[PDB]
Amino acid sequence: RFHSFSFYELKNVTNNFDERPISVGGNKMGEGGFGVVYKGYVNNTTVAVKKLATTEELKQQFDQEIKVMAKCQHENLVELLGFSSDGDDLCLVYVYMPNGSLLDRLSCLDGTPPLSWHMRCKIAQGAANGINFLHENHHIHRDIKSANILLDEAFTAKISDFGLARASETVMTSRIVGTTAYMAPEALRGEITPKSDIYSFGVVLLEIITGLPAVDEHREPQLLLDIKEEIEDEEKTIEDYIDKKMNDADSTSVEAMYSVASQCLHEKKNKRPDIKKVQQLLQEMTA
Ligand SMILES: CC(C)N1CCC(c2cc(NC(=O)c3cnn4cccnc34)n(-c3ccc(C4CC4)cc3F)n2)CC1
Repeated sequence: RFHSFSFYELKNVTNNFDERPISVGGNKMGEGGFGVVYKGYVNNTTVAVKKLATTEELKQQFDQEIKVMAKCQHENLVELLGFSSDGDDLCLVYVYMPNGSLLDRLSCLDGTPPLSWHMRCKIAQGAANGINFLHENHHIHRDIKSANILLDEAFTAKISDFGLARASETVMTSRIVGTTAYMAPEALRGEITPKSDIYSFGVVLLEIITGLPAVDEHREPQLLLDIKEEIEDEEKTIEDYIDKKMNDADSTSVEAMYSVASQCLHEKKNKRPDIKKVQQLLQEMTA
């Protein structure tokens, strides 16, 4: 590999790390991946500059991201162009993702139009191809969530944030990391397994179908994953949950996606399907 950018070049392209949103004329794009993501124009290309943002742990999150990215190059993974360590903050430089994150697009943040079911199927498929790639290369993401699934100019799914990623090639840890609302029961307990990434992708699929965030304090249920139980203990059905902000979603394909999410969300890690099966089931859904 990557370019080694100076902290000062990245200051100039990001207009001295402007915390102002894009709408007002600033450079801040969003925060939530152990830092703030800014917009910039480096080497004649539009870039995304992640300014990180224990201090020891955060430096290891930086070093792992570059480590994973160096080995891992796929069309469903975000492309890291370079980095900065020389200055007062740790910066990561990526190819700009014009359609931001899946989370933001499912909530229509900034007035973007709702994603069609057709686009939603392509995103689900692409994200599974990116997880498959990581799993085939003995990497466990540890933080699969819609905020970490980025979208390009063609709405191609691009997995990002490999700062918490772990190589294999079942282990345990004292430092439990990830997003609570997406995490597998064993992962919340300290277990490091690719089966936990499958569970997290199951929550993502429920966000795709429903357009609902994994967690909402002002909602019943507060956690999206509880809906699997509401549907099973026939209080409600999947149709009562389908995102109303779509006009092309047929029940057959939606039920087919829920079937995959349901299988992914099995509480027994050993009973969950592997990524290649998830990928296979998602391909059969379209075609
Ligand atoms: C059409 C308009 C309304 N769009 C234009 C695109 C804009 C946008 C662009 C980006 N982000 C990127 O372009 C991006 C590229 N690689 N990368 C790796 C990690 C994180 N972010 C990125 N984010 C973005 C910024 C922060 C995060 C972090 C999870 C918070 C995720 C993101 F996708 N938001 C959002 C507004």
